[PDB]
Amino acid sequence: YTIYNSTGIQIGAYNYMEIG
Amino acid sequence: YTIYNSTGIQIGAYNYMEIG
Amino acid sequence: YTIYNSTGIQIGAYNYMEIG
Repeated sequence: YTIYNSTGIQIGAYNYMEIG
Repeated sequence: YTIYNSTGIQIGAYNYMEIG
Repeated sequence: YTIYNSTGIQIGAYNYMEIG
């Protein structure tokens, strides 16, 4: 998928996500 | 996908996303 | 999946996620 990002991601799902 | 971003993303899904 | 990111992710699930 070639990300090498620097903060938090999903990759496709059926659930929430939070970053505070 | 060639991202190397610096904060949080989805990649295409059927679920929510939040960043606080 | 070829990530080698630099902060925290899910990979697809049925549960929450938080990063403070």
